[PDB]
Amino acid sequence: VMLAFGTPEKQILIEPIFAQWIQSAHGKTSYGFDVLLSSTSGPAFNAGRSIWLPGWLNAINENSNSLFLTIGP
Amino acid sequence: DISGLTPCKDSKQFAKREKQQIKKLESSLKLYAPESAPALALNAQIEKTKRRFDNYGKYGLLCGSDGLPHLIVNGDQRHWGEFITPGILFLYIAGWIGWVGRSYLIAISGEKKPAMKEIIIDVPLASRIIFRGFIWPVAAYREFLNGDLIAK
Amino acid sequence: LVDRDPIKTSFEEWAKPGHFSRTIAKGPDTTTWIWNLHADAHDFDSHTSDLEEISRKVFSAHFGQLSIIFLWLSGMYFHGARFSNYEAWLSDPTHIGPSAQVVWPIVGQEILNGDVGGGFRGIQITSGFFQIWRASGITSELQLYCTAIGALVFAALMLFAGWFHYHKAAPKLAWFQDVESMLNHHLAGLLGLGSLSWAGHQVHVSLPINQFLNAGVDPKEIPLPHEFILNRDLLAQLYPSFAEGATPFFTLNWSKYSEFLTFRGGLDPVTGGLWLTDIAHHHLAIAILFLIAGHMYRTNWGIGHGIKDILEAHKGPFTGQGHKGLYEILTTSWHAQLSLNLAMLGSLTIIVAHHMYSMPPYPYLATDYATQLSLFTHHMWIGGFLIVGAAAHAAIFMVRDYDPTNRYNDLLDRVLRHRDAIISHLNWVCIFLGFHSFGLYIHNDTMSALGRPQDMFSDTAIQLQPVFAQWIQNTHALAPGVTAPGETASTSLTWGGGELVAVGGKVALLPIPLGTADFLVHHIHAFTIHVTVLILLKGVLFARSSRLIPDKANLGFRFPCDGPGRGGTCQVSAWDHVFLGLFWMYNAISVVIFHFSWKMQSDVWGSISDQGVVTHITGGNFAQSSITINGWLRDFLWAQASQVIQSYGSSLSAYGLFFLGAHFVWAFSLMFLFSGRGYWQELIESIVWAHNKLKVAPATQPRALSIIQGRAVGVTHYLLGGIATTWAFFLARIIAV
Amino acid sequence: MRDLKTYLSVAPVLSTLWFGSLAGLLIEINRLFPDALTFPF
Amino acid sequence: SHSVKIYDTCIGCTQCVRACPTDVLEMIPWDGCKAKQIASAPRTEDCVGCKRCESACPTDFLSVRVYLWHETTRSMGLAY
Ligand code: CLA
Ligand code: CLA
Ligand code: CLA
Ligand code: CLA
Repeated sequence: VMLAFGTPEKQILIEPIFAQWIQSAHGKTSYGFDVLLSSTSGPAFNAGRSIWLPGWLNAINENSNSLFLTIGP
Repeated sequence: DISGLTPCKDSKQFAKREKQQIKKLESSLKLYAPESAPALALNAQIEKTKRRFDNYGKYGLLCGSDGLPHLIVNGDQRHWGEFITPGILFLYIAGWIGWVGRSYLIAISGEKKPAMKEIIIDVPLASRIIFRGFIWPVAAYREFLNGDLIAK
Repeated sequence: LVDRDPIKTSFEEWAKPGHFSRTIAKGPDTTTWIWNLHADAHDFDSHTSDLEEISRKVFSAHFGQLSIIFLWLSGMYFHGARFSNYEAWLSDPTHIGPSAQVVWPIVGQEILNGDVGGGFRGIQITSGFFQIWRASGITSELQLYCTAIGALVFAALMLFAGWFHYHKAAPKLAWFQDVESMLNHHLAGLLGLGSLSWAGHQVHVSLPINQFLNAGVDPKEIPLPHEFILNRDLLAQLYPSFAEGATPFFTLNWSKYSEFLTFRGGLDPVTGGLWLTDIAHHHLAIAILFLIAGHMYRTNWGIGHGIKDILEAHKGPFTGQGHKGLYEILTTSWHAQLSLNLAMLGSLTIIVAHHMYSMPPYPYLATDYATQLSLFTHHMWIGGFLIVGAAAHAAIFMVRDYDPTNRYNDLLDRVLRHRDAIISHLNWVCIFLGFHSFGLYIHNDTMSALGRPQDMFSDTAIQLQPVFAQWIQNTHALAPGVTAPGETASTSLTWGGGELVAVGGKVALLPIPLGTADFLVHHIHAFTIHVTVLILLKGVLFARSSRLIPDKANLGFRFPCDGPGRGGTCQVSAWDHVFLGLFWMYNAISVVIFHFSWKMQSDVWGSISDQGVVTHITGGNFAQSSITINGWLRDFLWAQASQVIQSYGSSLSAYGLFFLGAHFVWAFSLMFLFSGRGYWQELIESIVWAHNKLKVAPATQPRALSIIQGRAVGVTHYLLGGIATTWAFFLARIIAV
Repeated sequence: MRDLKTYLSVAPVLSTLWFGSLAGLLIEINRLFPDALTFPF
Repeated sequence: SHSVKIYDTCIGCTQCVRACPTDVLEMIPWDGCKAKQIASAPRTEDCVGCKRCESACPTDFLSVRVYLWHETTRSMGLAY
């Protein structure tokens, strides 16, 4: 109805905050939450930074694939 | 900046949306004489659009890349007016309605023919019961403590 | 013959719902009582078995119907006087879109007040009232205000009459059973005098005002209608034959009236409609014919016919006693008369819908495409619904009022003794038509997909020419001068004379060619109509008994089944045959309106240039694209739905919203149609459990809907959704282009 | 009239009156304070 | 043929045996109810499975029960 009356700025658009936080916790940096694997000084980051984190972080922060796509309302 | 969002007042796309809407409204006004009533209506519409955009700018909303406001419902204090306060008000009102209905249903349960009081409402009794729901949280909580809320 | 004060006027019965029924008046033990209250409200036969009481009840409700209609007309006339741009449209009909509704600005809904021309902002209407008012000589809003006031007064009069003829003086049964007098009065007085009065109005008001308007005179400079009556010199200037008065009429010198009573035929080049002189002559002749026809049946003076005597004398070696006994059935049963009248009225509505598009009777109506499309579709749907109701009430009569011990009729008895042959033959005809109509479309689709266009049924590979309709067109095109010497032009421009009428740069009407696609679509129409007639006639003929359930008449007219036995007996009642025929009526009418829309947009409607070249709306793609189902899906539904799906943000966004809303409503009906009662009754038991836990269980026990109620809800929602979707699609497509 | 008062207490009439008053109140509330997306107080 | 069974909650109302569209059911004398009667089902080869008898029983849950079973020419109601 809001789109029909030509006023798209009245829509109810809710951010999926929890899923974005979970994505950030896996090493994604497009939301700026900076938690766990997205934190460079965390124990979790330091534990696996020499085994698998470099390649996984390279793959997750590249937007041409389907690994943890960006999400919205 | 939660989730990489930006305030509405600094968003350029928000201003572009406002300009496009106002320009679309203004192109219709050139078809009418300034003194005519449709011109007055279009003037009022333009003023209302400007006021709405200004008000959205003032309240501290957050815009995306499309210039559209987004709502934060995670419980942050900076956005409690988006979800929390209307939610509490709605819960109060819904509890009022439910409590009044339950009270009326209990009131007429002891009559000879309780069904006939459901198709033809007893107006004075309902009117007396209507005011009582204004304090529904206290009554409901005390009934829960006394164990009278749940049927045995 | 009436009774003085038969029923007291009181508010007592208002406070006791269900007073009309003994069972319903007890009280609401369950929620089924509430639904039972509304379904049986107007079934006067079930209320009482006295025919006089039923007749008295029926007579009074028609007064309420007339009052509601008069209120609707009063509103329609008032809105044109107060919230319309009629006076601006009257000065430039071709460039201004009619509008008579405006909207309050509340939640941003003022966007619906788009521009329509004449310095006005509102909703464009497609009912055609502007052309009706223009053809009547109406010029100012004062006349419309007076008409609205008069309609309000007439509505009040109808309501008072309805109260009076039921509470103060109710006619006796002998008054109702006087069919000869009723027929005489309804023929001579209701129709003949009405036609004569309208002819007089057209002679004295419409002709001079419309002549002045067509001449180009400013509507504010035209003399008032009463000035043509008090000043015969003005009419003499317009029509010299008026100087002789009524002397030519009484001396049988009727040829002098040839100036305003013509037999021209065709369309008026200025306005694109029929000549008004032809309409006046038509109404005069029709009034004479109906006045003569109203003196046929016998009354207190001995001269005339007896309907029973006419009926009793028509019998043959194949029919036995013939029509003897039909007079007593039609004077004692309200349902049979209702069924007959419903069928005739539906057929008449369909005929009217077909006739108004090919012979446009109103000025500036042919070039208003949206009005034409809307009127055609509206009247087609009304006719279909009335036709289905006819069969419904025929089945009701068969179940209830059939009694051979006192109302024997040989013609009805003989039909019931060979119903198997009728049903089997109709079944075979339906199967044959379905195979040889829809199968040709599948053949075309397969041949086109396989890459073999030379093996299709089309105008280029394998022609199926409708040579019978083309012969009729040729006969009607050459009628003037051979078989109709008194006519100047043909009855319609569609017969194929070769002339074109253009009004304001648009095409009004022109010859309509027929080819291979028309053959296929006409046989599709025949197939659908035959299937609908099969479902309704099977339902009527097997209402009382069959080989499956010999005692079906004892179970009533509206019952769900006779249990899971005999392999299963779901949907055996006559009500279920109407429920199933509604779906086929919907299918047939949808196909018909789609055919009309595509054919009009492809071969008729368009714009005309200075050099005389016509550009149609869709460019004449009907002939080659409609011969396949893929063509209908692509070039009709996909292409023409772009207007309705792009209407957001403009004045047509209401149609876009209604499109999705009607989609939702249509899809919502499938829940009631595909499921059964037991599941929902079991589900409610669990919901009631938690209401008992919190002491909120109602004293009126909740029940699931009955089997019949669920069927009715499903069919109602299904029809509403489908028709509303098509309505929004049509209006959004045709207003823009 | 007692019977007239009884007819005014039947479910459909009472529901219609209640919903009409409710719709009027909501329409006026949205007319005085248009385009509310957040509770600012 | 279908299966029709009677249980001792029967009150002797006769309403089931009056409702049957084919003669399947009949009353016999008994002791155990005020009416001193019970329904019997001797002719279940002629049962069509309509359940008219179960719609007529006034007991809380039915004292007559019909279980659909192997179908024959008689139980299908075929007059071909
Ligand atoms: C205001 C005066 C008045 C009063 C007090 C009555 C009182 C009565 N009438 Mg009555 N009647 C009136 C005017 C009145 N009538 C008029 C003007 C007509 C002509 C149409 C009739 C035609 C009429 C018939 C044909 C019958 C009665 C009957 C009755 C009696 C029982 C029905 C009843 O009241 O149930 C409660 C009735 C209602 C609550 C009325 C609901 C009817 C609706 C509201 C009519 C409005 C049409 C439509 C719904 C409105 C617009 C359309 C759209 C919105 C849907 C009752 C004593 C019946 C009777 O005596 O049988 C025993 C009967 O058969 N009346
Ligand atoms: C002049 C036309 C006419 C007349 C006088 C009648 C008269 C009658 N019909 Mg009938 N009928 C007609 C045309 C007509 N019919 C047509 C054209 C059809 C085919 C569709 C039918 C199909 C039909 C059936 C299938 C049945 C009847 C029955 C009856 C009888 C009882 C009607 C009743 O209680 O209504 C009660 C009225 C209603 C329940 C109102 C229905 C409302 C409609 C369906 C939905 C409207 C939607 C609305 C816009 C939404 C707003 C809702 C609002 C609350 C917000 C009565 C004698 C019944 C009968 O005789 O049973 C033995 C019966 O079973 N008729
Ligand atoms: C799109 C779905 C669909 C289709 C195809 C049909 C088709 C049909 N319905 Mg029907 N119906 C439908 C939906 C449909 N219905 C719905 C939704 C309802 C509402 C519940 C009904 C309600 C209904 C009723 C109430 C009745 C029918 C009847 C009929 C039949 C009409 C007689 C006939 O021969 O038609 C022509 C047949 C066709 C067009 C189907 C053939 C399709 C083409 C020709 C392919 C042929 C392939 C060919 C044989 C080779 C294949 C071989 C194989 C190895 C591949 C026909 C079979 C009537 C009936 O029983 O017959 C009189 C009837 O009374 N229908
Ligand atoms: C005062 C009345 C009342 C109360 C207190 C409840 C309370 C409850 N219902 Mg409920 N219900 C009601 C009326 C009521 N219902 C009515 C009238 C219907 C039929 C439409 C339903 C249909 C319904 C379903 C289908 C379900 C519930 C469920 C529930 C429970 C979950 C909470 C909830 O909001 O569900 C949501 C409840 C609704 C959406 C109901 C609609 C609200 C109606 C419109 C309120 C009507 C109030 C009534 C008019 C009071 C008039 C007062 C006046 C006389 C003074 C909760 C115990 C759920 C549950 O737990 O299952 C057991 C569930 O699945 N209800």
